Amino acid sequence: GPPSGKTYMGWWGHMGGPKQKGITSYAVSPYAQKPLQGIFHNAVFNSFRRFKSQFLYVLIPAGIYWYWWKNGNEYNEFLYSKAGREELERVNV
Amino acid sequence: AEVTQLSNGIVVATEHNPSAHTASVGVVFGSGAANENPYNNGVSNLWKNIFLSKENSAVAAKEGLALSSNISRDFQSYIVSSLPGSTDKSLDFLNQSFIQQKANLLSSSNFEATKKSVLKQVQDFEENDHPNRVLEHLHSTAFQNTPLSLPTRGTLESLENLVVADLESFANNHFLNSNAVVVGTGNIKHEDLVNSIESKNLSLQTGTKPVLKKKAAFLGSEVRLRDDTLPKAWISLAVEGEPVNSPNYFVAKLAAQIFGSYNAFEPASRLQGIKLLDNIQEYQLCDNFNHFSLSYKDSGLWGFSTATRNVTMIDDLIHFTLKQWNRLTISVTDTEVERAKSLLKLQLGQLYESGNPVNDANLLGAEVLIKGSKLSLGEAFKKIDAITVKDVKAWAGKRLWDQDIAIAGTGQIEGLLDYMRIRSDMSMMRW
Repeated sequence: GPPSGKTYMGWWGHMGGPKQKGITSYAVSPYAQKPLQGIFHNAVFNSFRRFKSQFLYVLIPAGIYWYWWKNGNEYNEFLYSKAGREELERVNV
Repeated sequence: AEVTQLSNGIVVATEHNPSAHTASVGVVFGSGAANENPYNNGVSNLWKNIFLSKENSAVAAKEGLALSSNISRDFQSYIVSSLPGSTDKSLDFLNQSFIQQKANLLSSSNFEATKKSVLKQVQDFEENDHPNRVLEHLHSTAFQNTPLSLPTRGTLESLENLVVADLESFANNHFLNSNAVVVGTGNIKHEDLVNSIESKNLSLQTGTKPVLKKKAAFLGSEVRLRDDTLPKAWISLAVEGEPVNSPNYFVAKLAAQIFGSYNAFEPASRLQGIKLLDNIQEYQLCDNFNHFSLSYKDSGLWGFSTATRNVTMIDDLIHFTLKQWNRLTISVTDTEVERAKSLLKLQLGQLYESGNPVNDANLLGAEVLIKGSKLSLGEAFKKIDAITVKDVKAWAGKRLWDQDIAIAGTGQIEGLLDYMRIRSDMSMMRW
């Protein structure tokens, strides 16, 4: 077939990034190291570190919307009691 | 065609050849680059060049004497050559300038001039000689944290902090009569060399070289040195092999000869009886390769090296080559074994029967330092003709099938895939 409109990604050998010079990589085989090595020093170090960072962005929103659902559910149950029948006929009109 | 060894406290080996026109005499020591540490690495390469400097080669040239030297991982050499009726002058020069007096050679001016040239040699090697620096990097990842990892030329950083004291310390610890062999090749008779030595007394030092704390150990790993501006990719790959003085020494050499060596631009090299060539030539995935089986005192390596300009099909080259290796365990034929027998004999028959007495001296001294004796070429041939298909399959099932590997590469190696996809190709699944 014909070639189509090209991309921002290539394939192995011509992936399409910048030319690299002066970087060296080292590695060791997995058969030569011991797995399940430190996964405490992981759930107690890193999970608690990752939690402590990204928890005020999730919980301050959650606290505003849950308080809102509360004060509404509390007020509704008052409207349909017998002590809140006068208010019901005021607000429902 | 037979060697003769005697001992007087000094070992003296000799391969006399009456039909030659020269004679070589020297001393070989049993310490190499695998007998030094990361701080003084390259002290042996600097000892070689002090021997070959000007004012020592001038003094030899006025007498009609040529000089040579070689550094390896297990041994070093310091050789003198002459015409056949001039061998007693060769021994005197080797006595005076090397074993007894060397304050002349370790002067302050000759040491700096030698260090400057050696640093320029090593810097040039690391920028321009790509197939040889990748094989040195292979040794350093395979045997990391072990004495068989250190490069023979030295490293440009460790070579800068050397002083004369490092040379003198290394000499006192390793240039010793207990660690030495005196050799003689070409047109030289054993009795004359023995007589010339006892007329003098000729001893360097007594002995007690240090023992090496750590033993060599193989570790599967990789090191990648990426350079996108070079026009090719150079790769070498190996497993753990056989040491010297092993029962499987010749069987590993025969197995490397089965896959052999290749040059794409030579017409006759394209016609070799190698089944791997039926796969590469249709898309031309490489320019050349060569299979090796290297052996040392403690360990060895077995594998191949290659260079290629087809940087988008590297994964096909590694894949097809490793699948052919699998056949040594399963389905190697009798014709492939009878071919490698007779070509291995031609190979080492040309290495041990060249015309240069300098090569003879290095080979002889290194073999006698380990075994105490040299195996003749008529004996090695009989061991090779006694190998069967069963011996090959038994060797490969133990050394190749589902075993860890070491890899090194430089250049345009984006297309070289991760470790575990290459490691998985060491077994088939379809057996």
